[PDB]
Amino acid sequence: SQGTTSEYSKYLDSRRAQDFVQWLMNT
Repeated sequence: SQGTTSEYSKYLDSRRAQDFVQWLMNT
C-alpha cells in the first residue's frame, strides 16, 4: 500500500517496513 504521509511512515520505519518488504517480495 502507498498510504498517506504519517500513515506510511510506520511501514517506512523499523519492524513494519521489514514486513512490508517481505510482503512486497513474496507478491
